[PDB]
Amino acid sequence: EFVSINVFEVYLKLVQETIDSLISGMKIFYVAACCNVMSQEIVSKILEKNKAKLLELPLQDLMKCTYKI
Amino acid sequence: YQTERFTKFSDTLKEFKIEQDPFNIIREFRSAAGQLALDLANSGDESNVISSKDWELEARFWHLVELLLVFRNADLDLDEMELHPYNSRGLFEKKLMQDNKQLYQIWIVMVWLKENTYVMERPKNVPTSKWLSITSGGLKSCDLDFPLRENTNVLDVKDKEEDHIFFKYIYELILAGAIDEALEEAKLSDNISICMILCGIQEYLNPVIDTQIANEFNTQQGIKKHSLWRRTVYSLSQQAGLDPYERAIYSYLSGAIPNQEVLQYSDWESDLHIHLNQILQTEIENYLLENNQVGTDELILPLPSHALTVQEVLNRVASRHPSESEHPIRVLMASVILDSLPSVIHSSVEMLLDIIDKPYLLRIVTHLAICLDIINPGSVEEVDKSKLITTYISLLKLQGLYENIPIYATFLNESDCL
Amino acid sequence: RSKADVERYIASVQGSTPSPRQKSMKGFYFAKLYYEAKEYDLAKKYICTYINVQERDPKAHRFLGLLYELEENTDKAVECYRRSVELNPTQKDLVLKIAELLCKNDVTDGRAKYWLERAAKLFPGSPAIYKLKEQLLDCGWNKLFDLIQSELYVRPDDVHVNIRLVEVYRSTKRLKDAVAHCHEAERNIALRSSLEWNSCVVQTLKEYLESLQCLESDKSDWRATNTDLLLAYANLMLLTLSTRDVQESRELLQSFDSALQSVKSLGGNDELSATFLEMKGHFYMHAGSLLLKMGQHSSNVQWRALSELAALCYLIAFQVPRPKIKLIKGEAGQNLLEMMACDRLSQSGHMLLNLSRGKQDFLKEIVETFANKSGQSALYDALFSSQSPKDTSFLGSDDIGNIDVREPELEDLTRYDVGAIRAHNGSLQHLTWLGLQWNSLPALPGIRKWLKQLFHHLPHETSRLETNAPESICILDLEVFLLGVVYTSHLQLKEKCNSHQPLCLPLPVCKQLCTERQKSWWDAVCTLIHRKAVPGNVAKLRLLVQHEINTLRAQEKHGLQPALLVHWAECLQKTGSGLNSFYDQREYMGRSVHYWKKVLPLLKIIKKKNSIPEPIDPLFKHFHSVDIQASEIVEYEEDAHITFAILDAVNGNIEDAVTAFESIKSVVSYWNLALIFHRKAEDIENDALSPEEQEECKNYLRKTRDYLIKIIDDSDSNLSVVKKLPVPLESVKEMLNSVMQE
Amino acid sequence: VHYWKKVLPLLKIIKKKNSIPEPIDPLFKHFHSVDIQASEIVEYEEDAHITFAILDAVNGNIEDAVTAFESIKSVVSYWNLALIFHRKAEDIENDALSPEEQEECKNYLRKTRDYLIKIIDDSDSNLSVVKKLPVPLESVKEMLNSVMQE
Repeated sequence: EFVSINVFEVYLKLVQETIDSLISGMKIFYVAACCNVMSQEIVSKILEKNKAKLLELPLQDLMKCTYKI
Repeated sequence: YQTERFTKFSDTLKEFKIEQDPFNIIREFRSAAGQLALDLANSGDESNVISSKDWELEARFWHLVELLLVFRNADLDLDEMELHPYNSRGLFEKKLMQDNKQLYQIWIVMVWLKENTYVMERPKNVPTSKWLSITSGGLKSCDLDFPLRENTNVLDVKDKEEDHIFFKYIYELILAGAIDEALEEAKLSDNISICMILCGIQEYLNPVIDTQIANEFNTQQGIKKHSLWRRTVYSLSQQAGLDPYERAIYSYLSGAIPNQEVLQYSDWESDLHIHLNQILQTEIENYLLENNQVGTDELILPLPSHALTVQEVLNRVASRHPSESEHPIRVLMASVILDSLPSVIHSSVEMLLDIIDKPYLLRIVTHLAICLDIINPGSVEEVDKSKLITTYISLLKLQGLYENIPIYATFLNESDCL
Repeated sequence: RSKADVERYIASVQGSTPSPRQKSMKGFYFAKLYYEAKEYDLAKKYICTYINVQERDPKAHRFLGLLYELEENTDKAVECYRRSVELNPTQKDLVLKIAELLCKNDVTDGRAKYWLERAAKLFPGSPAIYKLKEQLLDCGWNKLFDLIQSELYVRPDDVHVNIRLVEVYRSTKRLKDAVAHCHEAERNIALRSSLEWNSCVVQTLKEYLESLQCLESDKSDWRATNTDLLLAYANLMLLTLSTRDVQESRELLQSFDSALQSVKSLGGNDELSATFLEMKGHFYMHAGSLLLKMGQHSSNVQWRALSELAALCYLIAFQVPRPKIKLIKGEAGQNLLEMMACDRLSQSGHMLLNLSRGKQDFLKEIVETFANKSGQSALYDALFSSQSPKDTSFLGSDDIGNIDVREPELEDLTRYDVGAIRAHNGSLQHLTWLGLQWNSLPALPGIRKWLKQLFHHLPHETSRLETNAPESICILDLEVFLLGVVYTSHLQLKEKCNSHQPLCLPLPVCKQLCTERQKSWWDAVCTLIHRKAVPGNVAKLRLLVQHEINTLRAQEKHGLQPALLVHWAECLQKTGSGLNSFYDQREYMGRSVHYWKKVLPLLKIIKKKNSIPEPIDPLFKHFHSVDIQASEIVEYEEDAHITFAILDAVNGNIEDAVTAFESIKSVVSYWNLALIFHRKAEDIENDALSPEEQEECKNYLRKTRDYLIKIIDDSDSNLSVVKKLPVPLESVKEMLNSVMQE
Repeated sequence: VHYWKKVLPLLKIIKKKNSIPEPIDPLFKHFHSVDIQASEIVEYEEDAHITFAILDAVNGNIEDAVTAFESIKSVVSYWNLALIFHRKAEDIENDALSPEEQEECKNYLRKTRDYLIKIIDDSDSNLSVVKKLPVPLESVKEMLNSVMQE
């Protein structure tokens, strides 16, 4: 065919990272589906992790964040 | 005579290749087109008014090109600004415009946009004094906000009609960058309070604190609680029972998009200008928030925080003005703005393989390509230069101006074949 | 520094900024010194913490990627570069790196392909781009061949790629195809100039000679391939002498001499025999150049003896006759062979002269003393180690018979140079050398003819002179350019030896004589004109040229010393004043007046002993060695006023031109006064017209006669005036003969 | 000239399309109806330069006044050029004095005649010029009658 945020997210999923994150957050702000997407991103980040850069990336969901900290 | 044209452009190239800075070429191209714009315009067949506008447009294009390539290319990198938190917002704004070239470019473009904006002639027979409603009796207060406090029925018809003349004129002046003239008009036409409103445009500086501008200023100036000012103005802009041009003004000042009644008459340039203004305003205020130079008290109201990209503004304004958008030199205008310029050169090159139908185009692209490779050796693909000059030369032949073909030859060994 | 210096600074800023955020924001500047103290497990954690607070810095992210590169952790290093690249797109070199690393580690994923595509569009057809294309393929023989061929289609001048084609041919042991392409490629002017290519050419040929396939196939084309080896040797020798060191150059000579000895036995009357002839000359010429290289570093006694020896070598070369061009199969081949001949005579020629100017008839002694066969053994001795067999060495067996011992004539030398401009692909090195070699001679080189031989149909002056766009480049611009390059080069070398002959250096031995800036420009405008640029690099090349145009035309902020402008002005006046046609006269005189008009304001300030505003990063280095003095100002003002008058005359303002010419009693003003008085007479001299007018017409022809006689009278008396003549003396006399017979 | 000298700094800022610092409770109300535009700036600079020259002439700097007047081909500059050329002639016209000087004196009266004629020629042709006359048309003709009878 070639919204942009979603495309960035999809590209990340198939796979700069910070920009994609900001895009996804903005999309979430723009409700249930957005929360689901946010949770998916969190799970993906957790999988990638498995120091300062990591902290920068980080900056029920609340409980998870607390457990992480 | 006018079928001289090519000479002028050719002439400029002669002078350049011969004093062996290249930005002068383009400057001359501009002036050349402008001169021609005048010719076809003055006394002419009404078949000429069209190609006259295509020359004025030509000229604006060369100007935009000069401005942007001068800034981009004559970039020799100066000294970084070191601010402190005690520094005024004014300095932070300046820093922003220094450090972020992407955004300064937006400024450059807006400046160009203003440069070429039409403004009506100064209203004649303007009255001695404001709302002179007073004479009918019934203004219990002589302040701009009185008929807002209670029904607009207070103001005489003629007074409203004049306020309309004023606010429209001020608005045109603002879109043209004529801020000084707007303040002069406000002062002199007994619109002191509106004048005062126009003074809020400046961010705060204090030469004493903001040392690094103790040259430009001898006295503090500008207004400290600007985020407030800005919401105050924007809210004022949304309050109806004001003249549509007044609301339009406040819209522009708040970094917003003016009401429909006014915006409906804005063209590609005007509209694009409006939206770059929006990008700009939003970006500054965000820059200030990221540096804690905004105070929470001032966030009275929600203004949008998400800046568009110049790409997207262009796409939207385009879809809002398709006819104008599609005009072939204004496509180049956009191409220059986005830097996708050799991109479009190679493109219109392949359109020679409904570019032949319009005469200016094949010329312009060629001379632009020449300028580009002069200023930035490598810029346009060797082949594309060959193809372009080839075709334009064959038109120099069709015009019977073989005389000045060698000048254009000075860019290939392919020239051998002439 | 040490471990203590860096770990003690921990307590330095720890005591200045103790909060965690500022403690971590100093991590990059902490890590800055551990990378220097060879601590990579430590530096890694320091930068990684600064990245924990400053996660958007492209510099820090790249620095960690460069540190993970030293750790050889590809997956970690790549990711770091990615972050710096996505933050800042202007980091082109990182897009290459990512593409470079993705193809080296694993190609299975298309991500490596993607990043290679971007790397290509950021560096159009760079040498690394193909390297990565071959790497990605590596992870079958027919497959590689198709890449090279498809790559050679659009990049036939790439040295590395063509080399790979020979290597692929050689890997399949189809050497006949290897030499076949090697032969068809020796016609390429660019490849012929490539040191590494010629080295490959020498090997692939020798391999074929010894190859079983060469004998079985036939003995008919054996001679054809053999010719290319000698040609390759000559080119390879020219290049090795310049770049490589003393040892390597000498070694190449032995291979050359072995080939010559192995070839002479066959003889005959075909291309191979003709090639042997010309290559024979090259051998001595290069051998002479090789000799002079050793002596330069050595003592004085060896220098004279070696230069004596070299003088003989160059002499031998110059004597060798022009090769039989008609005798070659094709037009390309024969033109090439002649081109090299001109190069031989030109290079050896100037050397022969510069060595003979040292003393009176120095050449005669060289022949009378070393033409003896004793010299042949003294030459073999100095060049080679005597241990090698002196029988199969061509040097020891050549019949040195009747050395002409005649110094070269300038007129012959000029046509040798002009014909050899394309010898070394017109490298500004080549021309700046020639221009300098003529800097010591009384006759000047036909630069305008050199440029016509290089950039054909490039107009003398471009109509669109108003702009500096490089589509308006003109042979004048180039002519004006080379003049400065040589005027600049001479002064730079003059300064060098003063701190420590400059003419005596041969072309290969000497180093770059121009500034890399100047060389970059010439290479750019050359690639642009000849249409061997790159679509991607077109815009860059184009701008690189554009940058300097405003200086070659003395426009805004020209980096031109007043002396160089004056030199340009007069050098163009006298260049133009000797031309026959009006078009060329007008142009060269116009430019000359232009530069004059730019200098006179400077001279006036200099006339009152003030200071000139020095330049900012000038294109042509300033020098106080040639700074204009008041002693010479009035002369330039006068010489300029002539140039003004000349242009006035060419335009039609005869009244003002004569009024000016007559004001100054100069030899040149006579030739102008005479030339314009003759024209007013000749046209009106024979048509039916008023008798009174006819008498006035004859009266002008009488003035012409008188001025030409004043020229010859003053010319024969004094030599300094002979050099001031705007045209040759014999040309002045030639007109006079016709003037009086009229 | 005084008021002119105060405006020109403002006009120069206005000439580059900048903003004028508006006043504080002005005595004469400002109006954007008559705010100066760039279209009229060069005219005022010219019309002012005339006013400068006129005062220079009245003070005695005739050389600079004429040099300025002649620079601009305006109807008013003619009446000034003429009026000052006539005075240099009339005083020197009849006293005993060097004959060569007398010829130079007459030469000025010849210039006076020419400039007055240029006024009337351009005046009768166009009405806009009639309004630019610094004095009445009949007054210009009145002088000319006396100028030529001299």
